[PDB]
Amino acid sequence: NYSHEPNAVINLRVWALGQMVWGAFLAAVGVVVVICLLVGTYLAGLLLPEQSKQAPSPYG
Amino acid sequence: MSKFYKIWQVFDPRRVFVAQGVFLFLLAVMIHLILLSKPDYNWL
Amino acid sequence: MSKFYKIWQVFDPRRVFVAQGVFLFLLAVMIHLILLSKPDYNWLDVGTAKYGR
Amino acid sequence: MSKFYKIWQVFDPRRVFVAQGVFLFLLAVMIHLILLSKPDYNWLDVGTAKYGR
Amino acid sequence: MSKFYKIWQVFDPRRVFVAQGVFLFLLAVMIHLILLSKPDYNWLDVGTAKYGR
Amino acid sequence: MSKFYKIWQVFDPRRVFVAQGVFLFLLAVMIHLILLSKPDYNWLDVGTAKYGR
Amino acid sequence: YKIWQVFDPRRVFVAQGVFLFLLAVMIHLILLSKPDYNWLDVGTAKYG
Amino acid sequence: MVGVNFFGDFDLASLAIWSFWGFLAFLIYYLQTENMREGYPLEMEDGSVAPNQGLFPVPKPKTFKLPNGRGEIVMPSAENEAAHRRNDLALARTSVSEGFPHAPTGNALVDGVGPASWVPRRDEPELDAHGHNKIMPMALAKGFNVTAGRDPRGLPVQAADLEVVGRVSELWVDVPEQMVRYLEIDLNSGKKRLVPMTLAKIWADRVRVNAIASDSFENIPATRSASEVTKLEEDKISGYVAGGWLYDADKRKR
Amino acid sequence: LSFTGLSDEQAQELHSVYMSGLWLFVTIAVIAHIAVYIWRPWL
Amino acid sequence: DLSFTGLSDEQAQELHSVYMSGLWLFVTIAVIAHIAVYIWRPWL
Amino acid sequence: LSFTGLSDEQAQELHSVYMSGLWLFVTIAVIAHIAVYIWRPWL
Amino acid sequence: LSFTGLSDEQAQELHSVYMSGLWLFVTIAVIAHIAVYIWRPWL
Amino acid sequence: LSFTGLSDEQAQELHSVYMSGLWLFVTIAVIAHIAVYIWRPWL
Amino acid sequence: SDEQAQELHSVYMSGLWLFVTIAVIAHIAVYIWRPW
Amino acid sequence: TGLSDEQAQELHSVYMSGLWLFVTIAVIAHIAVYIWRPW
Ligand code: BCL
Ligand SMILES: COC(C)(C)C/C=C/C(C)=C/C=C/C(C)=C/C=C/C(C)=C/C=C/C=C(C)/C=C/C=C(\C)CC/C=C(/C)CCC=C(C)C
Ligand SMILES: COC(C)(C)C/C=C/C(C)=C/C=C/C(C)=C/C=C/C(C)=C/C=C/C=C(C)/C=C/C=C(\C)CC/C=C(\C)CCC=C(C)C
Ligand SMILES: COC(C)(C)C/C=C/C(C)=C/C=C/C(C)=C/C=C/C(C)=C/C=C/C=C(C)/C=C/C=C(\C)CC/C=C(\C)CCC=C(C)C
Ligand SMILES: COC(C)(C)C/C=C/C(C)=C/C=C/C(C)=C/C=C/C(C)=C/C=C/C=C(C)/C=C/C=C(\C)CC/C=C(\C)CCC=C(C)C
Ligand SMILES: COC(C)(C)C/C=C/C(C)=C/C=C/C(C)=C/C=C/C(C)=C/C=C/C=C(C)/C=C/C=C(\C)CC/C=C(\C)CCC=C(C)C
Ligand SMILES: COC(C)(C)C\C=C/C(C)=C/C=C/C(C)=C/C=C/C(C)=C/C=C/C=C(C)/C=C/C=C(\C)CC/C=C(\C)CCC=C(C)C
Ligand SMILES: COC(C)(C)C\C=C/C(C)=C/C=C/C(C)=C/C=C/C(C)=C/C=C\C=C(C)\C=C/C=C(\C)CC/C=C(\C)CCC=C(C)C
Ligand SMILES: COC(C)(C)C\C=C/C(C)=C/C=C\C(C)=C\C=C\C(C)=C\C=C\C=C(C)\C=C\C=C(/C)CC/C=C(\C)CCC=C(C)C
Repeated sequence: NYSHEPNAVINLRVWALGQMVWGAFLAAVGVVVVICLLVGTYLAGLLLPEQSKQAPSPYG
Repeated sequence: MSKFYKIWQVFDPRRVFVAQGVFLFLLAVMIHLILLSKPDYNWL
Repeated sequence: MSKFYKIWQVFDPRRVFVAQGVFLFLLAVMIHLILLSKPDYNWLDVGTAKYGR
Repeated sequence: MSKFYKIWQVFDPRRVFVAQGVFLFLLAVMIHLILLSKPDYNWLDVGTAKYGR
Repeated sequence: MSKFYKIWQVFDPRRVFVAQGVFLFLLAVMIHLILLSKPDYNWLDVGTAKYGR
Repeated sequence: MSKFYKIWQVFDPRRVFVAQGVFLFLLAVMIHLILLSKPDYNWLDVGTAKYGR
Repeated sequence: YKIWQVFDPRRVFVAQGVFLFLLAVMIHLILLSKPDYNWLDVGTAKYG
Repeated sequence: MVGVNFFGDFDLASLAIWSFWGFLAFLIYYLQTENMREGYPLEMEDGSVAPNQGLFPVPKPKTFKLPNGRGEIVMPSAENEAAHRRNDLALARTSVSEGFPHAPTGNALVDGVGPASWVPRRDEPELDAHGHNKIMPMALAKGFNVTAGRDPRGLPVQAADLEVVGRVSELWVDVPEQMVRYLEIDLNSGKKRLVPMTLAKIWADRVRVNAIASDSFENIPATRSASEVTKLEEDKISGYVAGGWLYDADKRKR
Repeated sequence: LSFTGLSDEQAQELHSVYMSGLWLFVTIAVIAHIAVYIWRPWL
Repeated sequence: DLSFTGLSDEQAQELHSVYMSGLWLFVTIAVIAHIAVYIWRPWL
Repeated sequence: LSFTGLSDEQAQELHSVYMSGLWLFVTIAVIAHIAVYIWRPWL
Repeated sequence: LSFTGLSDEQAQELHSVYMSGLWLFVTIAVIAHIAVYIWRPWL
Repeated sequence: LSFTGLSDEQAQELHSVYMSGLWLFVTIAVIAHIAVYIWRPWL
Repeated sequence: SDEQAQELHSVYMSGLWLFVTIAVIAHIAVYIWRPW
Repeated sequence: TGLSDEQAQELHSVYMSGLWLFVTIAVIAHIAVYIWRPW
């Protein structure tokens, strides 16, 4: 009974928005996981001795 | 210009809407990260 | 030229359109990056200098 | 020169079309990049120089 | 010399067409490249030299 | 000497023509390059000098 | 074409027209006020 | 032979690398032609023969002389492809264009299409050198005993819908290899049916088959013999079971 | 033609709503682009 | 007659007309933007 | 003879159309190489 | 005889068209080699 | 006799056409060699 | 009258777009004369 | 007002015959004053 939208257009509009936002939520999840990955990497690197950030370059 | 509605006869609209959500969010982060890189355009 | 429409008697709209989207977006990104590669034609840094920012 | 259309009694137009499309696009890209690497034809650097930027 | 139309009774037109097309194209490229790699046949360097650019 | 058409009764003419074609092209390229190496037979350097280009 | 059902065609056409005219006037005045972009000022000096 | 250029900068090293390029070309030819003994000539979706038959030509037929007097097999050949050719295919074109799927018209696990497809291998079983059948039930395999691991026999068989369907009865083994290929089920419906060991995960209390649900365990192809199993029946069974990872997924739980 | 199962009417409806949202998007985006030209111009 | 796709000349002309509409719109936008970029920063 | 299933007439029509497209391509290319030779000769 | 199952007439036809294409190719190549020779000889 | 299954009649015609092409090749090659010995001899 | 509303919508948008074409032409023209 | 599709074309054509005259006179004037004083 509740949740009943009489109008055809409003029903279509709330559906399409749901679909679009679902996709954007997937993308955000992916971006966030990548971000956590790289950032945790950097941080764990901060736990390392100072000679890690001193190393000579290979020029390449 | 008025017969563009015929695209939904070609592509399922459910998947197209999900895909647009993805594409647009990713484009947004792309540009925000492009702008964030530049000190002149970074706001943080 | 009168009969270019027969292209869709050869190809299917679905695959053609996937191709078109991919190719055009790829090309756009490519050219934008080409420009951003030049210290000129890089709208961002140009505006940065113009307005002394 | 009067029976070239017989080529389509040999090759399938789908494949031929896709092939030559790829071929032309890559050819064009390579020629453009060639010029772009020769600074006397790099339209971007030129226009920079001609217009004093 | 008059019977050479029998290479079509021995070979298949499709494979020969594609193969010799590849062959001609790669040959053309190799030759243009050999020229370009020589300053006296690089039409581009020669042009920028001739027009005083 | 006259019976040499019987080698076509030992070999598939298809195989043989393909193999001869390949051998010939590669031999030719090899030789033309052995020439482009020697400065005296690089007809391009020769032309440059002859024509004062 | 929903707007036409919502308002007398006259109501949105007259409003939009007046708004646009006002915007044009304002832009022009802003350009004339500035010595640069004063169409009258640049031409006289150039001819003189 | 240092600093010895035959012409230009070309020395033994250059000659060798170029000779290698040539040998390699011939070798790619050889291999991509020997990978043509099965599958060619190329077809359309209509079952016809297409114009593009590849840029590499199909090679000249060889011959496999089989053990146990099973005959001579010639690849590439028309007999080879026509035997393993499926017909009466429950499929419907999705479009007149090519490069689009073909939907299963009916029940696919049965109609033998898609991941559930099978191939008409010959209804003669697989043999060892001695000519005895390869797959025997562990009871006919004299001397065969469980040397380790969890003896599944008698364990219930949980399925993809988490429901139970029967109890394991016997183990079908690769005697020359000494390993378990198929396991048999005493189903509730009073029937015996095989299921590949690679598709069944022996737990401590049970055997789990997440491939298919319960409605399917009954319509599994059977064996005309209870002591042997042919290659054909093996393909039918294995395809049927493996197709459940796609065609019974609306039923799979957990 | 109808590859996806939809008719001209359903497609008209769906396109109407899609372009509604599209024009909303472009409106918001041109607003934000204007404000940014206000903050950090780029031309 | 010949159709590797199923579409007869009728559906083909229809689809082509709409596709070309979209193409000319795309091209109009690109032409406008190119003229602009020329004004702001010429490249010839 | 036809390795693809065409007849001479289907082929002839296809070829007229392919030729139209090719000549259009070549036309634009000629226009452009001309404009170039006018703008920065390479010969 | 045929290793591909063509008849003398289809083959005579194929060869006619192939030779025509080849001669067009060579003609254009000759135009070009001549132009090049006039502009910058090599022999 | 026939490893490749060609009767003498067909083999002979094939060698006819083969030798014709061969001698054409050798002829063009001889002409080029003549020209090149005259332009820069190597013996 | 939905049909009548789209009919005139077309006219409105048609003439308004012609004015927009005129305005863009005018902007290109000013930019040529003086830049900003 | 409704009027007629014909009547609307009728007076709209007469309205144009006046608008054009107006524009012509105006442009002649603009040219003449461009001659005398350019801007
Ligand atoms: C000097 C450089 C100038 C500049 C020079 C130009 C010029 C010149 C041009 C561009 C063009 C573009 N510029 Mg710009 N541009 C600049 C700065 C930017 C920046 C930036 C952040 O810096 C961005 C993001 C953009 C953005 C863009 C794109 C919006 C646009 C190319 C569209 C495209 O790729 O179509 C290709 C994309 C596709 C085909 C696929 C899109 C995917 C969609 C979303 C999915 C399909 C939906 C579905 C089918 C729905 C059906 C309904 C339909 C609506 C009918 N520009 C700078 C300032 N720009 C080009 C343009 O707009 O061309 C028209 C153009 O001509
Ligand atoms: C380090 O040492 C260095 C490298 C310096 C020097 C080394 C030198 C050495 C090792 C030299 C070795 C030389 C040798 C072993 C030479 C051998 C040469 C031979 C065996 C040559 C034979 C040639 C034969 C030919 C060309 C025959 C051609 C025949 C035909 C064209 C006809 C075709 C034949 C047949 C039967 C067709 C008829 C078929 C039917 C069915 C009737
Ligand atoms: C080192 O190398 C460099 C690059 C420096 C120098 C060398 C460069 C080289 C080697 C360049 C070579 C270039 C070549 C070979 C270019 C060839 C170009 C060709 C052949 C282009 C052809 C274009 C044709 C086009 C665009 C045709 C379009 C046709 C259509 C749109 C219509 C399609 C057909 C239809 C609709 C008919 C269908 C009908 C029915 C009944 C189904
Ligand atoms: C280091 O090496 C360098 C490069 C410096 C020096 C050496 C260079 C070398 C080794 C060069 C060698 C060049 C060679 C061997 C070139 C050979 C070229 C040939 C054979 C070219 C042939 C071209 C043929 C063409 C373009 C044919 C075109 C045909 C058509 C368009 C007709 C279409 C045919 C149809 C429709 C068939 C009819 C079918 C039916 C069913 C009736
Ligand atoms: C250090 O290395 C260098 C390169 C410096 C020194 C060189 C060393 C060596 C070892 C060089 C070797 C050279 C050799 C062995 C050259 C050989 C050349 C030959 C054998 C050339 C043969 C050419 C033959 C041709 C072009 C034949 C063409 C035939 C046809 C076009 C027709 C064939 C038949 C057909 C189409 C019809 C079939 C008939 C029916 C009835 C179906
Ligand atoms: C590296 O070198 C650089 C990049 C510097 C230089 C070189 C650049 C190059 C080579 C660039 C090349 C660019 C090219 C080739 C661009 C081509 C662009 C084209 C062909 C664009 C076409 C666009 C068409 C569009 C956007 C069409 C859109 C259509 C619609 C949205 C509506 C269609 C509706 C349909 C089909 C409904 C009816 C359907 C049914 C089933 C009834
Ligand atoms: C304005 O006048 C002047 C030039 C005098 C001003 C002076 C200086 C200035 C400010 C110059 C301007 C520089 C600027 C801002 C240049 C760039 C302007 C641009 C890029 C305008 C372009 C806007 C384009 C957009 C937003 C792109 C629209 C295109 C799409 C969204 C593509 C989407 C395509 C689809 C959905 C078709 C997909 C079809 C299939 C079959 C998949
Ligand atoms: C500084 O500049 C700023 C920025 C302030 C503004 C710049 C420029 C502007 C604002 C430009 C404006 C341009 C406009 C408004 C152009 C058009 C103007 C018009 C239409 C003016 C007004 C009236 C024109 C008329 C009435 C012309 C001719 C009409 C007739 C002859 C129709 C008479 C009808 C009859 C006799 C109907 C009898 C018959 C029947 C069947 C009813
Ligand atoms: C330096 O050069 C020298 C001086 C030596 C050479 C000589 C001459 C030069 C250079 C002259 C330069 C400029 C001149 C002479 C400019 C003159 C401008 C004029 C006369 C402009 C405008 C005249 C406008 C008129 C007469 C407008 C009349 C408008 C009406 C009668 C209204 C018509 C419309 C009506 C009644 C309908 C209204 C309807 C409704 C519904 C409102």
